[PDB]
Amino acid sequence: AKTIKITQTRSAIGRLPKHKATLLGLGLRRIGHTVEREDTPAIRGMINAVSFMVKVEE
Amino acid sequence: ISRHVAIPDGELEITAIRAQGAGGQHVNKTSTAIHLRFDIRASSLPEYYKERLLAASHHLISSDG
Amino acid sequence: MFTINAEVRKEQGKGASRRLRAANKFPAIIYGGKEAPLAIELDHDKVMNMQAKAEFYSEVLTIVVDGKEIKVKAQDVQRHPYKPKLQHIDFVRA
Amino acid sequence: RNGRDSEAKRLGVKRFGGESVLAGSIIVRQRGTKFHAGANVGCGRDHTLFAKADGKVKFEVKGPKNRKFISIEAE
Amino acid sequence: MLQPKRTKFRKMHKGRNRGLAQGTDVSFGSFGLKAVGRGRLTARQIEAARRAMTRAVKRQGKIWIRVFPDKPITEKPLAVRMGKGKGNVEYWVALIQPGKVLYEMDGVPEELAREAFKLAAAKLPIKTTFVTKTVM
RNA sequence: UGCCUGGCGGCCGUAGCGCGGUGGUCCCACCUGACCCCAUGCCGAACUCAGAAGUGAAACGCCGUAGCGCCGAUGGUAGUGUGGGGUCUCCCCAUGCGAGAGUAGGGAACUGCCAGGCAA
RNA sequence: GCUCAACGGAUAAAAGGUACUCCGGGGAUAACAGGCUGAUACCGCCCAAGAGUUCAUAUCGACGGCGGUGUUUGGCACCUCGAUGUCGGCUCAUCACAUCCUGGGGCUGAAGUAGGUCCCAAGGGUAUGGCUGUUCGCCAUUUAAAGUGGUACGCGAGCUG
RNA sequence: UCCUCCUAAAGAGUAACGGAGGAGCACGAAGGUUGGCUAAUCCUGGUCGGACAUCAGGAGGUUAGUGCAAUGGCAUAAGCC
RNA sequence: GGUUCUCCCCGAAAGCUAUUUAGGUAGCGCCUCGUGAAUUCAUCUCCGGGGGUAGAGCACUGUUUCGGCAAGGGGGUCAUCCCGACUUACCAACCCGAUGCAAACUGCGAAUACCGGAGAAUGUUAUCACGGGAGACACACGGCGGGUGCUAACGUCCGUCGUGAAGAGGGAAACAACCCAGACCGCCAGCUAAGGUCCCAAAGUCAUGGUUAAGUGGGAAACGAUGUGGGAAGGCCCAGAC
Repeated sequence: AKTIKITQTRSAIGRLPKHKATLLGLGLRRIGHTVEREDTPAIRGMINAVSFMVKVEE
Repeated sequence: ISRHVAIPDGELEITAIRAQGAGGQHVNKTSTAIHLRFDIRASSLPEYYKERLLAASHHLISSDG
Repeated sequence: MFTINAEVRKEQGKGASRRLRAANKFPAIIYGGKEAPLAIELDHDKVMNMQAKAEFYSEVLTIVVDGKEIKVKAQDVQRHPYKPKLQHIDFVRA
Repeated sequence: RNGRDSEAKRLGVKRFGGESVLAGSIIVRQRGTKFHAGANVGCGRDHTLFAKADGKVKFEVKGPKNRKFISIEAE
Repeated sequence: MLQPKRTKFRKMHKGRNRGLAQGTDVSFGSFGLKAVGRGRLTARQIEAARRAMTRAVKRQGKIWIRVFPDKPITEKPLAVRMGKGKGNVEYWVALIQPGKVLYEMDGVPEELAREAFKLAAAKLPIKTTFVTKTVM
């Protein structure tokens, strides 16, 4: 449950609804978004799918 | 007795020229598919018959064969 | 009678297997009995010529991993389809 | 020169294993009888295995010939 | 050509051609002609090489054609419109994957066996390679 | 209880088959007769009754046997979700998932309830 | 009580012709042409038994294969159906080279003369008539040769019909 | 128009003038229930009987059969009497 | 075919079914508005599930090659009319071992996808029911899995996702559909994406180590060749090799 910052690098336009909804599940809205969450396989699993377009900041 | 039509592929020159007659504008633009043959006497091979096919007069075959 | 030096692996899967196959190395596996199957990585170039000798498939080896020498026997081989090269060799720990 | 067909008759499992069904709930809609009726599961004229009691579903494989059975535990 | 006697069907799908080959090993002979590429060997092609291969060795030795076409692929009669069902079966092709050994030979010394396959390679469309058997 | 047999379940080819040996107070099968209950689209074989001298070949159980079937790693390979790339009729790279086949090896069961037997 | 099988059945009903045709629309959908492809056609090449007195490669080359060009016939309908006049001849041509002649060379199963084949080369030249509407083609006779194709298979706001 | 398999990319579903075959019924019994039975094809011997007649034994094993097209399924038989 | 003033907000489809229907229409799916409702709904972790496709395999439905074996029909010395002695150089299955193929084969079997439950976080409730009003039902292309086609097409027909359709801006010279990326407005402000940094044209004639002689880069195959670099191995080798 450690505080962890999540960065949005790329834009989600040519992605699947499964990957687009994952961003909605993490609150990532626009390019250059830094939101602080917590760690657990449920949360990190979301980052695990679209780690190509998001940057992690532990 | 044993009859199978040969007619050698790669030995017969087929010439596609336009047609003749009536039938509209269709008959004079894309009627080039009509066929005209070209079977030279040099592709004989029986040695005796082809010259007997040339000497005796008939149409479809000119004075040269 | 084969001086086949080898190193114990640390990454044993699909992705890491080919990264060393591009670096002139191929994995093997020494197994036999109650002991644990030791993941072995060896240099490809050498054994590519060692199996030219016919008695290589019927005699004991002098394979050494980390100083200690293990006596084994060649079990079977999975070669590459069209390129005449080795991929993975099954070793029965004798 | 044949070109004929048939509109598919919707087979399969409508209520999967692990869900609590009601009495008379169709569990598996099967053309053949691959699945065989277990506890509180009935077999119709089209061998469609449906529910009898109320509860969750268990896809228990039993029998010497290992045919697949479905039963319903009171849950 | 080599036509399979009494097939179950007449015409089928063209399928897809990808994947490696099974017969990587060399059995029943001493040397073989493994296929590197991945292409379509028609019946007339396979027939052509095998006839021309025994011509080189001069009747000594035996041949093992470890394949068979058995896949009918059609063709439409020229100048016909795309439709009205499948055309008639024209030839027989076998899908050759990378690593498939085509012809084999034993009872013949290496060098003469070497040129026979080399002259059998020029009849084929796909890129091949030479292969030697090995014990285990 | 060490073992026995018979019945009924769980697990349901590691559990099952072929071969060789072997068991009978008890149990089971075979076996005796079948004018009576019943039975054969002919027939006491199957079916059933009344007995059971005799036997342990058969059947079944048990032990050995892998002579067969079966079970099946570790590793590698095929394939592949997702994000990129190339020479893009097919493949490569990062990463997650990960066979089938085959090898070593295991392996000719285990367990519960009940009823009397056995030396209690 | 309906093969109301055009089977959610319009209602038994009902065959056709239109080049005498007319009207409303469409390149959603055809003919010519252009575009994409290159199955076919044409051209080049790989391999090679055999023919060639001897000899595979002087000259051809089966059995099979790999490519190119976009000229034949086609596949697809992407453009035009509130218009793109379509064959051939006349006239005027222009370009490409896979070259018919002239020129420069290799080889030859090139003795000489005369030829076969291949490479380089597009500057110039590259028939008159009979027959048919014909392109094509056949023929008579010349010529150093009477090349092959692109150019809406050039050219009808230039002509003939 | 309806039915089965495949295409259909492991839920369902999914088109083509795509690939293969059938239906426009049958039956008072082939339906229901009870009890019994459960093979096909080969090897061997035996009256005519030999390629397959019937019976007997054995191997084998559900490749049988199921009023029919195909698929799935079936002996705890939905198979046979 | 045409349909005239303005601003703001949300925002499609070109699919299924039926149609004397296929350029039309109706219902549903999708859209909008109003209203009422359940932590209702989506992503992820875990758990509980059946599927049989890719692949693979070859007992089964068929199919294929080779080897060992093998009765029967026949050829023959013959019965020299059947029977019958023998061989089988012959067609040579049935069976055993070994080798492959399959949309319409399965003694096996994923990844994803899909259904149900539980838990956290996020999302102006994105889920569903009811009522008004619609439009639309001719889609295109690219990636992937496929049929047809010639494993041709800017071809045609389906599943699925993105995009265009109804999205400009930057790049691919130009270029809807390719890549990056979602325009409320103003600024002579800065930092990055794909792509690039000699000049045309904004940015390094950047740093280090190698490579090519062809202007390769800047269209392409089978095939041929002492082009040439790198790596490994083998033959002979100052009892002197080429």
